[PDB]
Order: sequence, then structure tokens, then C-alpha cells
Amino acid sequence: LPHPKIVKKHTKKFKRHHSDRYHRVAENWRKQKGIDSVVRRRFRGNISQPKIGYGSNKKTKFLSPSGHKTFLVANVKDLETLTMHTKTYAAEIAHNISAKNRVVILARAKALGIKVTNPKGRLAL
Amino acid sequence: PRKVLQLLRLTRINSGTFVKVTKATLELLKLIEPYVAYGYPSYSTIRQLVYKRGFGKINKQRVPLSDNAIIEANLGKYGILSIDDLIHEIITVGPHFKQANNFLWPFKLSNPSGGWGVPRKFKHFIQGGSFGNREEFINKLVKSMN
Amino acid sequence: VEPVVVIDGKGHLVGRLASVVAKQLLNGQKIVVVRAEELNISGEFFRNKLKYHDFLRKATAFNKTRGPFHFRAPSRIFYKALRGMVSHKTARGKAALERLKVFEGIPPPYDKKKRVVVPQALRVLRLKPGRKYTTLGKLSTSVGWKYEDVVAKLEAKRKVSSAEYYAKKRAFTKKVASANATAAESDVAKQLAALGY
Amino acid sequence: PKWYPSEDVAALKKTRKAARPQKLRASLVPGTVLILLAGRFRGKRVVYLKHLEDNTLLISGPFKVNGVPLRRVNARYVIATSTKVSVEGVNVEKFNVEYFAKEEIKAERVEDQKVVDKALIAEIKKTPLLKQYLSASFSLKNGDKPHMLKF
Amino acid sequence: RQSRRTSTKLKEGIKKKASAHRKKEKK
Amino acid sequence: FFRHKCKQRFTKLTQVMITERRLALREEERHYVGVAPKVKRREQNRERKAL
Amino acid sequence: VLKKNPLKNKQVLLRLNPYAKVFAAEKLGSKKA
Amino acid sequence: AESHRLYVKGKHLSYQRSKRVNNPNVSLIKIEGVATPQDAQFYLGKRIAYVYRASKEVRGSKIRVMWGKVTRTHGNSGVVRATFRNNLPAKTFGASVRIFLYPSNI
Amino acid sequence: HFKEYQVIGRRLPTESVPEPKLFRMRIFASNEVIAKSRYWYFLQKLHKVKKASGEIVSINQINEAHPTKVKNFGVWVRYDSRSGTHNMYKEIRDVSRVAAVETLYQDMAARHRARFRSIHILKVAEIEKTADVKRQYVKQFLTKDLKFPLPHRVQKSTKTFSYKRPSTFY
RNA sequence: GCCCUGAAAAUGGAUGGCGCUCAAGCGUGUUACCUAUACUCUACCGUCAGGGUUGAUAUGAUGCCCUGACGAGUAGGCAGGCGUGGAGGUCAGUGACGAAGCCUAGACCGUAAGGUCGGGUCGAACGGCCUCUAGUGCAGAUCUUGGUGGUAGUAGCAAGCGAAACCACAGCCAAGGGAACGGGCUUGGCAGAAUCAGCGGGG
RNA sequence: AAGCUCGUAUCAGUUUUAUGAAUGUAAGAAUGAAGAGCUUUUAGUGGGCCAUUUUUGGUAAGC
RNA sequence: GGAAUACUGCCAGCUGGGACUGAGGACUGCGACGUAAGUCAAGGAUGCUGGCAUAAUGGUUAUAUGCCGCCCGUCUUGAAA
Repeated sequence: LPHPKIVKKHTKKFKRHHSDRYHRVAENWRKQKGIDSVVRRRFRGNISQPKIGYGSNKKTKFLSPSGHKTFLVANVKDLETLTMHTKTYAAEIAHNISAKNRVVILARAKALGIKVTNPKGRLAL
Repeated sequence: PRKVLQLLRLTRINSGTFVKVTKATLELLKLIEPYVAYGYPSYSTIRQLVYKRGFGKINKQRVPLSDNAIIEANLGKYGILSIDDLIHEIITVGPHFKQANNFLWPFKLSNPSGGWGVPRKFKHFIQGGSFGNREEFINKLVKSMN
Repeated sequence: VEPVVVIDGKGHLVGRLASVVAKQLLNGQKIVVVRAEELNISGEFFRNKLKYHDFLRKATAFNKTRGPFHFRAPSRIFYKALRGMVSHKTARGKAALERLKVFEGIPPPYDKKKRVVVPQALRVLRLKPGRKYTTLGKLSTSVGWKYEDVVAKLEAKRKVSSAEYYAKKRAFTKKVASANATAAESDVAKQLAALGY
Repeated sequence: PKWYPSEDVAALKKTRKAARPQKLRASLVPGTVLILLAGRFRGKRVVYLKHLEDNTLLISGPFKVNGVPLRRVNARYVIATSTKVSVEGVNVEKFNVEYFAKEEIKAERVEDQKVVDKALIAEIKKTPLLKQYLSASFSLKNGDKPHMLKF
Repeated sequence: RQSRRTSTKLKEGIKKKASAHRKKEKK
Repeated sequence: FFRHKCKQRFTKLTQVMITERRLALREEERHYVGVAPKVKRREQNRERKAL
Repeated sequence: VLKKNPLKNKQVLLRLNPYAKVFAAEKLGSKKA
Repeated sequence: AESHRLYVKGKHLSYQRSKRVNNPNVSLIKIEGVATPQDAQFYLGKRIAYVYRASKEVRGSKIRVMWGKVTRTHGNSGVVRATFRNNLPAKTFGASVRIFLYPSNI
Repeated sequence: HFKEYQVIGRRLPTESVPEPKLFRMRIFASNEVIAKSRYWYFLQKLHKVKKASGEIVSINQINEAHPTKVKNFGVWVRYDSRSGTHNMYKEIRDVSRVAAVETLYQDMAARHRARFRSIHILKVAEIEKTADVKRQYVKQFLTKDLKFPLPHRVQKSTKTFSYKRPSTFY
């Protein structure tokens, strides 16, 4: 696709305050709530908090580096819905689909012209 | 004074407008002295102001000017039909002034190209400041703020 | 420019000199200062001799030994002065006073190699003609430095052994300035001149 | 073109930029001596011959002088020196863009070299030291501040 | 020896001495 | 909508008679092999023992 | 869509005010008395 | 024979900063001999390379590079502003940067 | 920097009082508007008026008559300070009326800390004949054939590193 | 007007440091330059407001657009989502050719809640979607239980054996940090790994 | 937050003129705002300190 | 007596150098130039050329340097405590 140049806005992960100091407090983002907190009051130098401005360009949203939207395919029927959107969606084979089944999803997607985001999954030579 | 600045439409800092000058307003400009830099425009500056920073109120919506028909439509009521017609109504304070002025959306002005001149912005111009009446000099300022 | 700019205090103003010597390391500039002792300053003598001792007293309480060490020897006097305008303490700093070097006298290998000065900082050229102005040498001494002489003496030597040098050179040139003179005025030359050279 | 679009791409708006021919900086008048700033032949003195259709310049050393073939080159990667030669004796109109396709050196290309070069050498031989000037390499020397420098 | 730093309690305890000189003059 | 979207389907489906283009120029000495993780032990823990 | 400004860009300075063609053929800024 | 230099040798001074907050995108360059903003205008928009050896060989050469542009002047001394692709490292504050002569206006 | 401004004002003509007295004064200022502003301030010190009660009739610049000649300038100055105001007179050897009042203002700052708001310039007059010159530092140049040197000449260097070791003859 | 005098002690001491003297000080003037989340302009996000759009639009009119303005926030209010156990429905869903779980100096997405994939371990069941339902989401409670540290091979047993109290985190001075607050900050002095024995020294 | 009338000439921490003993009432005065009023109900809220400007009592002062 | 020239102000005067940006996506509109045909700098970037598959490039982690960053929660009091 002659896609627009995808602007990422904020590439760093939004970690949680103090998720580094304590092993109990986790990297999963949670707002700070104490009114004596500096993070909540966004003093200089302190960690960047997720606000709505970091929101991605609606034209480019969901678009992966390939410039395709990710899409999970379970079986060879589900794949063949994108028969029409090869230029736009990328057949992510789903993680639990076996070896014996995958090799079959790859047969079709190659034939149809669907770019599979995850080939070589379980599969060897 | 804060109330009064709002009544001139001088909301954000570096915003600029025109004012019809009588007894009434010449007492307002007294109140807002420390907050503004007011003076007498040329034909020229207006002309520079209006082609670059000139915008039109239409129901709400700050609309860009850039084609005469717009003013022809919204202000054709008052015998203004071009942009230069508009200018004519500003410079010579015309009979439809209140309308043509009000149709113009209060100018947005970038900080001066060359700086303010002074070190300290908040003294009366007369004693090496910026605020208040700077008469003709205003035209050197606005054109750096254009 | 030049990789090493051996300076030379001899009539500079501890300050100023410094500053610049400073900036220059910060901007990656291998310097080297010489004749520290012939560094100068501003003001009477019986001053710097204060604006110092005071400095001296300083020192630490409970443990005098651990504290503001009062160096005597010129060089250092002036060092300080400078390690005082260079965020010394931080890589980029250390990384400097790394680039520095301040000898009293003018020992090899520098004796043998051109030095220079730093306008923007000579007594002569900054001090309103005729005004009180101190001259390290004394000022060091007056407060510990035990050598003023060695330097001195083991100086005069240098100067000598040099000037001598000089000559030999002055003699040399002359010859050139003479050859060129004569074999000057023949075409070739001429031409040049036209262009300028 | 016969194959109907299997996918829905929207066609472009009708774009409004006509290509206009490139206006070269004043100093470049065919048969000028140049310095090349970048390339295999960076630092060489090189003669200007013809401005091209691809906004480039056709230039030769010439090859018999400094070892620069008939080459195209870009306008900005060159300093124009004031020294001009006679260029009007040269036939240049043979070479255009298409002269420079590739789909061990071609024996056709070397024949055009010597036609140009011998029709050029003559004019360089008139001026003193120019044959020598061209063979040398331009460089900057300590104290050449190139905002001061005249070319 | 004396210092030449103004401690802030003084630097602002000058303003609060200067303010007292303003109200003194009026009366 | 149809009038066109059909022309469209028709095409993409026709330009997928390009399976023959995969299946004539086949003869590929590769073919996908499943790795079962039982095998990926019997053939890993048995070598350590052989050695 | 985009604000072309007169003053620069002649072409827009002809859509606003057709007179400026006439202002430029007579020089008009450069007027002698 | 002695020189192959087709560039002006400047040093990398800092990042444009304040007292407190540096932006590392704008590298400040001193150039050789340039004293004014006027003399600098010449250099505006020429390509800079910062050059350095690294440990490991990459493309048959241990000798890596970064590239970038003089963008505008800075104060009066002729110190100039400069932006690179990847920013210059800070560890290189006070290092030599080769400033080139393409693109010519001359 | 300064310019001289001839200003006249007349307290707007009321009924039965047609065309009043007209007050002419030469004001040194930097611009026409400082000039006007200064003008009313002086009006309030001469008599009872206000800026709204009167009108600036005519404000016109004055250029110096011969600015390739060197005159001597006897200047009367009223100025305020920490104490109550007090009259003064100095002398200035100069080129132009305007550069004179200028160089006076620097001196009035340097010696007496007084700023432009404080100083009234009373009257500036050329002195034609010598011996009317009452100040020594002016009389000092009014001798036949004054030949002197400027010893200890600072040569301002652009480059930080000088190899010559600078000598200051002239 | 500037300058000296115009008294203030007691751990070493501060125009912030260095240092400055036709200044890097004082007064004044002129220009140049430096930089904020301020202002200008462009893009983007979102929200609000105004609208367009059907003998139907080459995408769900609860769509797809067009224009403009706006964006701090505690108590509090309103709204849209993300996640967990179970229920109905559905995907003729996934699954020993390896379900779930667990790791992972691995990849992608989403502002985020989170979601997806590869590699490794693993061994039997599980997931999306539309709705239901609730014992549903943790950093704290001198929380509850369980597990494990430093203290420590120390006190100790009236070469071996072997605790506990305690534990946000570290522990150099000097000055400044307005609030009987200095321990992290600002400006300095400084500072070389590693360890044993004193005082009865301070907190 | 919903409902009803309007969508206006509904007003404004503003100036002016007019009329009385800094300050009252009006405008066929200016400028600004399409965001107003009437129902009905529903959360959170009862901290002071500093500065400014008028005074009032104040003696070494401070206040 | 005769010009100038600075200064202030104007130009819908001309000619350069540098950085940032290229939103949008058939055509409609306002125009300009041309006798017309048409063309255009006119409702937002097009054109040419170069670099690659043992790639190009992009990332992860460990540090380094510059600059910034008081220990989280709760509860008082006007906040710091």
C-alpha cells in the first residue's frame, strides 16, 4: 500500500510510578491518587502519564509497520473473508492453531495473496 | 480592568483590535493602559493586518477571508462587497463601522519579529516601556507582530 | 589551529587569564601555562596577601588535615583559581583539568617551543596605567612557597642558553632577508608582487 | 490497464505543479572551471560543458588532463571558479540524458572522449599554467576560511 | 569577618520593614 | 454498488487463478514439517545419552 | 483548505482586489509630484 | 599532497540549553575562524559529519560517521546551530566535527 | 539618542476667550511623543493646567544650524535629587545643540544619579567670545595650537591567541 | 555622587562559587544575542458547537463526511471502555500434530485499562463474539496466613552448635535553604578498593 | 440534570451623559455576548495565612 | 544661489541564502495569462535520480555522558512539618 508515514507519538511504555523500586508494584499503568503526589501534579523530570493527546492519527491507527491492519484467523474459512482486503489486513494466524492445521492456512493465504504476519509459527523444514 | 479587556475582545495576550474613539472609549483605554499598547494605524498596516490576519465571524466560526464573495454575502447588507471595501470601513470610521469591525474576528498577533525594543515591557512607553499610547509608532510594532 | 597552545603568565591577571584558559579546555583545548610565578593580579600586595590568608584560616575543624588544603606554589594558586570555573567533579570537568598543566618556570619540553599570550588579559592592556598590581612571586612566598629562587636562578640559566640561541638565529635570517633581497627584483618575483607575495 | 481494480484505492486529486526548467546560479557559464566537492572525483578541477535535461551538468576534466571522463554531475556539488575557457569549438549536442544508460568499458564512450579532449586541449594550451592547474587537486590549507575565499 | 549573603528572612524582613515606613509617612 | 463491486470480486477471484502459477512452478525441495514437542525430547535427551 | 496569503503570492492578491494589476502597471507606489 | 581536506574544522560545543533544561536535538557548533553571524551565514545548510573510530568493524571499516545540517546561527560569536539524524552523543562535547562545502551556493 | 522639538500649546479656545497665549518651548527628547508628554509636565510646573484642558498646536523638529562647526555650550539646568531641587549651570564644548544636551545627560547620570524624568533643561546657549567661558576643563582646549598624545593605546583583538606580545606605542 | 569611619564577637564561610578593579562594581544610553508548557503557524488526538448526506451512498444514517472553536484541576458530577469466576446463545471456534498455566536480554497493537503473536517449559482442556450474573480488579489496614532475607556465623552454649529485637531508603563536612524542618535540594570543600582494635564521643 | 417559554434585544465586576446629598436613578449612549429567564431536584461545601487600599486606637518600638 | 544627502515613511519594487512543513485525494470553486486554442505559481507536492536480500534498516538490553528528578501512603494545621 502507498500508506501515509506512520507517526508513533509516544514509543516508550507508560510504566507505573515506583514500579521500578518495589517488586510488588507492577509495570501495568495505574493513575496516582494521593493529592500530595508529584506525578499527579506533573512536576518536571517525573514520568510521563498517558493523556488523550498521545492518541494516534485515525488514518494510521492499528496499522502495523507493514501498513496492514492485524486480523486473527482461526481457520481457513475465517481467512477467506479477507479475499477482498489483501491490501489492508494481515492474517495473523492465532496462537493455538496447531502445526498440522497451520500449514494449511499458509497454503491458502499464499494463494490468495494475504500477507500472514506470523509464518514460521511451529513450522520447520 | 479584566472585565474591560473582555469587552474589547482582548482576550489572550498579543490579541489586537480596532476601536472607535470618542469620550467613552478614551476613558476605557485609560483603564487598560498597563495591559495594552494602543495607537494610530496607517492605511498600510490595516491593509497588511487584514490580508494576513483578517478573519470573519459567521454565526460563530473564525472564517478566513481570502475571497471577496464571503464579505459580499455577510456584509452586503451594509454596502461592503470587497475586502478593500472592508478596509475602507475600518480606516475612515464609517457609518457601518460597528458592524464591519464586529464582523472582523479579533486579530491574532505573533510576538514582535524584532522584540519589543525595551528591556522591560511594563512601563509607560514614554519612560522606556511598552504600555499605553504610542501614537504613530504602533505601525512599526503591529508590522512586526504581523 | 594548534594542538597545544603553551601559554605564558608573565604579565597576565590570574583571573581573566584563567577564565579563558578555562573555556578553552571545556571546548577541548590542550593548554599549558608557564612562568606561573610571573602571574599578576589586581590591587596592592598587602591585599592579595589577605584575600588569601583568610582563605588560609578556612581549613577544617575536628580534623584540620581533611580540609581546604592551602597550596602555596604559584602554579597551584592559579590552578584553583581555575578549577573553580569548570564544573570540576563531573566527567566533563575532570575530563578538563585533565587537559590542563601549569608549570612555574618553563621547563622542557616547553623551553624549546614557541609560547604566546592572551591579550584580553595582560596587566599592560587592562589596568588603568599606573595602578596597584601584585605579582604572585612575592605573593606566593609571603606564604610558603620555598623556591622562588631555584626557579629564579635555575632560570636566568634558561634565558641565557636561549638568547644565545636567538642570536644564532638572528644571524641566520639576516642572511636570508639578504639573499631574498638581492635575488629579489628579478622577474618571477615581480610577477608575484602583482598578485601580492 | 485492462485489469479492473480488485481493490478500492482512491485516485489522486488533479495535482497542480508543472515542471519548470532549472535556473542555474549566475557563475555557471559553459566552459567554466569547477571544483568537485563529492564523488570519486572529489577535489578535482573540471570543465563545464553543458547543462542537461535532468537538471545536471555534463562535465569532463578532460580525461587526458586529470583523469575525469565525460561525466554528469549535480549543480550543488561543485564550486564555480571564475576562470573560463573557450568552449565554443566543442560539439556537445551528441550527449543528452539517454547517453547515460546501462540496462569492460564501452569502446563507443572512449571515442567521444578523445573527440572532445583534443578539441579542448588546444584552448587550455593558450593560457599559461592551466594544463598544470587542472591536473592538480584543490584542497583547503590552514587559514583558508571559505567565507572569505574567492573562487 | 562579615558576610554579603542576604538570608531570605532578612531579604524579606527588609520588605516588611519598608512597608512599615510607608504607613508611617502617611500618618 | 453491486454493478461495480461484482466486477471487482470477479477480478480478484480471477486473479487467483494464479494458484496454477504456484502449482506448475512447484517442485520445491522444502515442504513444511511439524515439530511435535515429544519428538523434540526423544531427539534431544537421547543424544545427550548417546554422546 | 490552506491559507494562501496575499502580500506574498500575487495570484491570490488578484482574486482579492482586481485593481492591483492596475496598481502595478502604473507603479503607483512610485509616484512623482 | 599534504592536504586532502575539503571541509572546515569546527568543534561540537553543546546542546542548545538553558540554565537548566537542555534539548539535545540542537547541537551547537563553533567553526574555525568564523567570528560573526555574517561570516556564518555562508555555512548555513552545509552538511556536517561527526567522525569517529569504534571498536568493531562494520562494513570493512572501523570508522563510523554521523551526518547533519547547520541550520541557523547562535548569538554573535558565530557559534552555529546544527541538527543531526541521530543526535550527537554529549560525551563528544568538545570534539571535532567536519563541516563540508556541499551544498554550494557558490 | 536625542532630537529637539519646538512645541506650542494654548488651552482650547473657550467662549468669549478666543485664541489664548501660546507657550513656546524647545524640548529635547528621543521621539515626538515623549516630547509631547514632557511638554504638559512642564506646563503643570509653570501654571495650573492639564493635558486634557489644552492642545498641542504645533510640534516641529529643529535641526542644528551648522553641524560641521565646534561651538561651546553654556547650559542652565534645573534638577531634582534625594533633597529638594536646585538650579545649576555647566559648560560643554561640542558640535551640536543636540549632542550637547545628550552628553550633558550622561554626565547628569554619572555624577548626580539623576534620570531623564528629573532634569528640566532650562536654556542652552552658544557662547561666541572666549573669556565668557567660566569653566577650566573647557578653557583647557581654548589655547593656541593644542598638540597632545594619546599614550597607552589598547588595540582590541578579535583573536584570543596573540603571538606578538602587544606593544602600545602610538 | 562615589569612597573610608559611621562598633560585633566567639567550630572554618561565602555578591552562589571561582574571581573581578580604563571591571566581570556604580550611573546611564544604544544596539546584538540567549530562552518558557507564553504567543504565531502547520499536523495530530479528543471534546463541544454548527452543519451536509435517500426515488440511497463504490463501509454498520447507532454509518460516511464538512467547518470552527476549545483542552490545568481536589471534593464532587456525568460518560465511554479494559479485565476475572459462573449462565444462555453463537462461532458445524481452538485443542495430545500440545488446551490452560508459567517464563522470556523477543515482536506487534492500543493514549491507557489491556489485547495479540513468536521462542522455551508444560500436559487436558479452553477462547472470541451477542447478552446474563456476581463472593469480580490491591501497595498499604502495628491487615490475615504462608514463605524468605539482612541482622550474623554476631549475642550466645554456666574448633563445633547457634538466636532475637530491629529493618522505606542511605548515612562526610561548610554555608544557604523564610515557618522553634533538615537527611536527600543549591553553592562549595572534598572523595580511591578491603578490614581490625579503642573512647564511652555525639544522635 | 430534566421540563417549559424563548433565541433574544436577555444582560454585563465596563465607560459615558443625565439627575441628588467616592456614591444613588435613566439613556432614541458606547463596546461585548445569539449561552437568557421560569419550574422541579441533587451531590460536595461552614480552612485560614499573606499582600494591597481606606482608616481606627496606638509608644522606644513594633503593630 | 543651486543641488544633493542622511533621517522618517511608503511600494499590490526587483533579486538572492537557510530551516521547518507537504495536511488532503476523480471533477465542480474564485482567478490569472492567452486573440483563440489552451496554459498556470488558481479550493494543501509533484518530477527525476541513487542506495538493497550474506541487505537496507529497525529494535532489545547492559552501561557511559549532558541535563533534570526530595520517600511512597495517610492524617492534622494556613501550607513545609
